[PDB]
Amino acid sequence: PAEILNGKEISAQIRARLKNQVTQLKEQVPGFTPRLAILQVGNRDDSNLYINVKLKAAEEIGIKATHIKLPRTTTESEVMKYITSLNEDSTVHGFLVQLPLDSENSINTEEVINAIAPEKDVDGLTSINAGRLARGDLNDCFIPCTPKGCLELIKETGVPIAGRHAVVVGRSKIVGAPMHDLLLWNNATVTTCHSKTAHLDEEVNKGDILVVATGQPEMVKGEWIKPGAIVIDCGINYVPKVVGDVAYDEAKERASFITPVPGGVGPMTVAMLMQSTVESAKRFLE
Amino acid sequence: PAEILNGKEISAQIRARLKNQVTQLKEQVPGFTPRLAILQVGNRDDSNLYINVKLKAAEEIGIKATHIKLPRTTTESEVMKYITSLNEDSTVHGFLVQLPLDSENSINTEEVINAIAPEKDVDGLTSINAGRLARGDLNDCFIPCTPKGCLELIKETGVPIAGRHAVVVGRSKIVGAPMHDLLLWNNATVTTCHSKTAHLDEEVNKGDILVVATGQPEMVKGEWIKPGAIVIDCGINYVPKVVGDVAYDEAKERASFITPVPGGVGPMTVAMLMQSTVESAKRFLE
Ligand SMILES: NC(=O)c1ccc[n+]([C@@H]2O[C@H](COP(=O)([O-])OP(=O)(O)OC[C@H]3O[C@@H](n4cnc5c(N)ncnc54)[C@H](OP(=O)(O)O)[C@@H]3O)[C@@H](O)[C@H]2O)c1
Ligand SMILES: NC(=O)c1ccc[n+]([C@@H]2O[C@H](COP(=O)([O-])OP(=O)(O)OC[C@H]3O[C@@H](n4cnc5c(N)ncnc54)[C@H](OP(=O)(O)O)[C@@H]3O)[C@@H](O)[C@H]2O)c1
Ligand SMILES: Nc1nc(N)c(NC(=O)Nc2ccc(C(=O)N[C@@H](CCc3nnn[nH]3)C(=O)O)cc2)c(=O)[nH]1
Ligand SMILES: Nc1nc(N)c(NC(=O)Nc2ccc(C(=O)N[C@@H](CCc3nnn[nH]3)C(=O)O)cc2)c(=O)[nH]1
Repeated sequence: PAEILNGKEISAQIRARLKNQVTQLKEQVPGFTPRLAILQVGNRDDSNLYINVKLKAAEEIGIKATHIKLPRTTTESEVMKYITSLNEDSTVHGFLVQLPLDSENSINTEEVINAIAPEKDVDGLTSINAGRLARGDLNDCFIPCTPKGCLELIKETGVPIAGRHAVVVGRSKIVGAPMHDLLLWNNATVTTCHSKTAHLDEEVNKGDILVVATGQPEMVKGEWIKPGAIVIDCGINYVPKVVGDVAYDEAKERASFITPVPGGVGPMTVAMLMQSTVESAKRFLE
Repeated sequence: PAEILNGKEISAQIRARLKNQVTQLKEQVPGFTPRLAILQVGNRDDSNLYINVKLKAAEEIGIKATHIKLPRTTTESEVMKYITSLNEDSTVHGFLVQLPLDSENSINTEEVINAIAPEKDVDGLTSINAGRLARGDLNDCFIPCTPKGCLELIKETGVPIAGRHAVVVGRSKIVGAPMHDLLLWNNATVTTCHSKTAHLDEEVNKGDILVVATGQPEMVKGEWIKPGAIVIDCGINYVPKVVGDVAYDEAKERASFITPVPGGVGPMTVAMLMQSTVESAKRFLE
């Protein structure tokens, strides 16, 4: 059986570090506090939960997080006006738009996200930030929070990444595609799979490192895992309880390290958002 | 043995269609013509060679191509002046900076590259354009010219890309990394290899599609190629004569299709730049 990677516990460590960092930065600079804005469109249930988990994490740490909930009937132009105000508000060190936008109207997500000024783009979702990470300019961009969390879980095994074959299953903007970029510039040999991949099972079996972000509940079977592999499960799936994208019970039999769901990637996602907001708060001072 | 993908003959088809496309624009909109500008730093022999190749092709087509050559001793502040002038020059539709800069002063390539207006970045080197491509927003960006030209070559086989396993060897900003993105959003399963990649012979042996962009003369041996593979060699290596990054003889015995070196990717890169130039000039009329 595989050692469980304890995200709920690993993240506690990070949030305690960040809180101390924020208190130092308030003693060192009086009246100053990191400020975060989360913009939501519509009223999705799951967006409400993740937004509010982020609100909690910002409160435990010392970050000032504001939440703006727009109606499902809002227009693209209305959303831009908010982005516009946030860009120029020199007190806001970072904001994000929780995705997907739940509007009855037709709104260009890419247009909205790309209007975020890259210095405040703590979610790493602008083309600008994505283009730097996609070309290995890793020390001047914000890296998407879920991939940041995943790398950290990988490093906690002690297993060096360089030279290992990583499989990433999923190519989403927020997770799968930046996760491939992060592993590549960490000198893994990376294979990216998706819904047109044939013989997925055999591709998954080459993975020394395996990151699954498909949103298909327990679709990746344990037999597919390479014996001794590091498995990272980004799935959060609500079924008849919460399951990940990997059939956890059989995968823990062949993995050497595995992430449970819940309590794995998800808390680490939240923590890395907090880290990026402290970083952009610092970068403002300097 | 393998059909040869003839870069000479294929690039000549596209240039002529570009040419007649230009001629009809000039009849439709009297006086107008597409203008390209190439900026060079230093006096590298090879960059002189390739820039002149682009000048000749633009001449055949009806693209007015200016070449500006700055000395090795120029400062980053000097290059910045010229880039800003090209950005602001309304009769220039696209311009590129031939890489790598050749300078005694240590000049920040990424600072220089990213000042180019993205609407004129016909080489697809701005971070804005790298991130649109890396995330699948393929309708608003200039794809880099060499990957464009491998993609055109692979399409000449008539064998669909979706579903096949593609192995990209190399992760450079100009070829390797953007080739992965192109193949990925044409729905291949893509493995990207580099120098910390172990057992390259075996990662290669997975390629239904194999693109090699190492600059390591004939380092991919023919014996590693999967039988029936489509082989694309981006190499140009001067040795005891020009050779590619693949062992051509043995590889030809196993591939279904293969690019000769020279006469393969090289003329396709030039033709793609001209196609990108004509497209940015079209977008300017409107
Ligand atoms: N976004 C959120 O709010 C959120 C929150 C918590 C957890 N997550 C988790 O994060 C992960 C991904 O984020 P997302 O929801 O933004 O992604 P998404 O848009 O739902 O895309 C899922 C990815 O998985 C691929 N996929 C679907 N079925 C597949 C199959 N049978 N075989 C292989 N690949 C398949 C899709 O491939 P194609 O590209 O070919 O369609 C796609 O690239 C999921 O595990 C999800 O549960 C997301
Ligand atoms: N750039 C030009 O003007 C030009 C002109 C003519 C032809 N070309 C050809 O086009 C390609 C372009 O290369 P570039 O100059 O753009 O980039 P580059 O800086 O030469 O990088 C070459 C890439 O190949 C990888 N590589 C090197 N040795 C390797 C090995 N033994 N095993 C696996 N991977 C290895 C390197 O991996 P790391 O990232 O780990 O180093 C790197 O990513 C080359 O094939 C070159 O001959 C380029
Ligand atoms: N812009 C933008 N848009 C997005 N959609 C995202 N993604 C995102 O926010 N993901 C996300 C995933 C997990 C969790 C979390 O807290 N997981 C806990 C408890 C789960 C649980 N479920 N039921 N009870 N508990 C656990 O997995 O352990 C929080 C947020 C983004 O990052 N940026
Ligand atoms: N910004 C920027 N910077 C860059 N460095 C590049 N790269 C680039 O331009 N590469 C390049 C390589 C080959 C050729 C070509 O024409 N090849 C012919 C003849 C070659 C030959 N002639 N004599 N010996 N070999 C052939 O190989 O058949 C054309 C362009 C870029 O695209 N953009």
